Amino acid sequence: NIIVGYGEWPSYCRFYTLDTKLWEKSSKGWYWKFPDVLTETGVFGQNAQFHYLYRSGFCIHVQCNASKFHQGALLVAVLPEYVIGTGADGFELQHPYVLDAGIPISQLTVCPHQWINLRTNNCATIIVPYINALPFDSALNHCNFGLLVVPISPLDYDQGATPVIPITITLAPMCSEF
Amino acid sequence: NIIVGYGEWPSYCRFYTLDTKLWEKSSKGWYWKFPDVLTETGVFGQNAQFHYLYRSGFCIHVQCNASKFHQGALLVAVLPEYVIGTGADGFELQHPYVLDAGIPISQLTVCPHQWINLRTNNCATIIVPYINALPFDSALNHCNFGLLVVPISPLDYDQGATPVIPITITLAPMCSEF
Amino acid sequence: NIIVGYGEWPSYCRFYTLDTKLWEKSSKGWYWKFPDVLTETGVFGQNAQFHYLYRSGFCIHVQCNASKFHQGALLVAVLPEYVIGTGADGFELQHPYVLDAGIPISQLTVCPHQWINLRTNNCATIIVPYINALPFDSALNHCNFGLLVVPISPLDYDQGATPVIPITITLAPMCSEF
Amino acid sequence: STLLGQLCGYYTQWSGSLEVTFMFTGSFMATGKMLIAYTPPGGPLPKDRATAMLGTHVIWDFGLQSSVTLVIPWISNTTGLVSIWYQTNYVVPIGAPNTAYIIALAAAQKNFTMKLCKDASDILQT
Amino acid sequence: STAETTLDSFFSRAGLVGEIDLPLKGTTNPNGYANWDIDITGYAQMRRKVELFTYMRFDAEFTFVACTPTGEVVPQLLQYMFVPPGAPKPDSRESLAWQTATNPSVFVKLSDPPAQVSVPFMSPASAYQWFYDGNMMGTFSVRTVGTSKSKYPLVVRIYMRMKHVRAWIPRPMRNQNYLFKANPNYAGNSIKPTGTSRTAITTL
Repeated sequence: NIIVGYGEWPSYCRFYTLDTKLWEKSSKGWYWKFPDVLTETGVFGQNAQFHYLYRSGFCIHVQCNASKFHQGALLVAVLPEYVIGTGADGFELQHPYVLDAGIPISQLTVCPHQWINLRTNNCATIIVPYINALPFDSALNHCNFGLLVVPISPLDYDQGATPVIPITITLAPMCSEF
Repeated sequence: NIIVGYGEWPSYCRFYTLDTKLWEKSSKGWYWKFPDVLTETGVFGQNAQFHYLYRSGFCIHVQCNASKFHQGALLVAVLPEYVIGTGADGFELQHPYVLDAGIPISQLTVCPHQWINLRTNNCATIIVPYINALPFDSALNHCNFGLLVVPISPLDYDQGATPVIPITITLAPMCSEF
Repeated sequence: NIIVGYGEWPSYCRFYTLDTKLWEKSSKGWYWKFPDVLTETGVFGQNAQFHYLYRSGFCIHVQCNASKFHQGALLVAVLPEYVIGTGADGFELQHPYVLDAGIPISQLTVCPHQWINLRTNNCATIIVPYINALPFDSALNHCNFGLLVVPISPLDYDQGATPVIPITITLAPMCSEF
Repeated sequence: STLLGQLCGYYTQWSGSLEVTFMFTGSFMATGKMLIAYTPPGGPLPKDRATAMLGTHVIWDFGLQSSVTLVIPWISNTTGLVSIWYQTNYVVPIGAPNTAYIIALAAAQKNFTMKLCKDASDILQT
Repeated sequence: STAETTLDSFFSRAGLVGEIDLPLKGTTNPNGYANWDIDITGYAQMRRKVELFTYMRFDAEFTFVACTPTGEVVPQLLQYMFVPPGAPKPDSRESLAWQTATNPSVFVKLSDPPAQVSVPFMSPASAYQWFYDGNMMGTFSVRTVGTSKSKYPLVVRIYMRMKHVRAWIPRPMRNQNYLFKANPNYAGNSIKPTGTSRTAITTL
């Protein structure tokens, strides 16, 4: 289904398909930062570094295609001002239990989130409004939020099946202002 | 005054100020080619070489400031498909009598033209519609027309006065399509 | 144009043309004090020293005639209670930068002022009401305000032209009371 | 040197719009053109006149006008830049001076505000 | 009444453009065929007249007059095949292009009135242009019908008339001598005045 973050639609004051992540049997999780992930891509990327003040919402779709003989579960969530403690390809979580920042993953469902169960569905949509303490900020020095994709239940299959599952992320800016 | 080329306004199917030419006592004349002159300049320049089909009109202003003790006259004219016989800085006429193409300058007043007499005025405006045998063409391989500025009467002054007169050309695209 | 000091016309509770100042290439500025400048002149001068209480407004015209080949600019301003730190002919400023009183000249435009640009105009008119903390004062012991004429841009010309420019001040008392 | 700077030296924060006025004090027979450009915060100084033309700018003609004004958009608390370039050369007849001067005047608009008064001064009483 | 200065009247007469020789023996055309690309500048005076404008649009009308070099009339048959632009041209007498049904032909005799055909406007664009800062009409192939060589020498003369003339954007007329075809090049070392001269400005 489609969830709207904090029950607010983006307002005023195309599709971009990134590369594919390969979910494995020993994967830990990945994260992306916004709007850093879209700063070197296309007209949005040019406007981000060719202006001074930036303000935009977003719409994120996460999909994965797997057979009926695979199993596993993923948690997709959005965390504003995601500072990390101890590009368009993201990073890998070193200690997924503490979310790499000293906070538990079991309480990550307090943020706008969705579940992907391979036996039930294969899609997740999140709509994020603009969150800041100021009406405008800098697109090259401040990261508004981060996106997390963590496998809570490990991927499993039988020998002879495809050992990697593709996870594709496609996103579209909404109500962008420069 | 303002003249409209062939009595047609540009139709559908900002200001750019170039560098300054220095009119001297031995000058012969200069010419510019369109839209070659505006192909490496700004958003118009990017669109010209980043598209396939181009179609636009133009509005050209030519000005010169001189004292009340200077004299001379210039002829400003627009000639479509100006092929030369034997950038943004233009070229210099080698044989201004034959217009560098084997045709007399005395009959250049058959084209959209204006006169600049230093004792009478200092401005000339020409509006050029789109002229072609096809609705669209290529902006990087075909030059639609050329602009000529030729001193019919030589510049003269007395010793101690400024020996060079500035001629500035400012142009604005009209009804541009890509 | 004509400006009215502080937006107040003189109220109740002939022309006098002084000598001519010669503006030079090395002039610094001059000032006059009121009503000291008109105390030895005519019926006004007799009434000033033959009474006890005085109260009057003023209207000041400053003019200068120069050729079209001269250049320069003057600032004319009125400063109430103009005390000087370290007649009808005025004094000369020793340190025009500090207005001879320790205050910057760049902020003199906070007072009722006018500009004289030799290429634009040649006249300046200021109307001064009566300013005091008491309804009446003494005309021989208290100077109400002072008038300043300072060249911000130096006078320049070519050799063979007239090297001195005449500045004439004419003033007329308004709503005078004795 | 402006009263606005001295008065805002008594506070801590400010924001609003400004305006700058230029006055030409040459002779009546001099002509020429100037380019006045404004660069927003975060940008560098343009390398040449052509680069400055592609942006916020105005062309000033000595013969037509004696004064020009330039409204500077919002400022707060890097800062914007103002640069003046030669468009043409300085044209003058015979018998007139070869040099002139420009006077710049600056002020604030009606949306300017100041906050958090300080005292902050270095002029000694005696 | 001012009807002699219209463009139709300005371009209104059939002029000689092109001439083809089919000698009995020699080296001009060793075989019995020739190829002539259609052009309007075969007439000597046509170029300076047409180049007064930039764009032109018209139809054409061709007439073929054939005879012996002395002017005699002999019993011979000819072909006069037309090759539209974008199509291959004959290479020999035995070429298979002479019988391709999409190239129209006009079989005629010498002892006949001259043949006459019409050609439409054949340009992809909306008009011909004599100047291009950056015009194929077809081809006429002439041969003698038969598998053997003819017994007579022949000459063929082609006349062209232009119909339904339209023009745009006048230009100054040519001033100096031409040097090439479809080239505004001029001799830069010898430039001549537009007209004659006189001794002094005060004398008639």
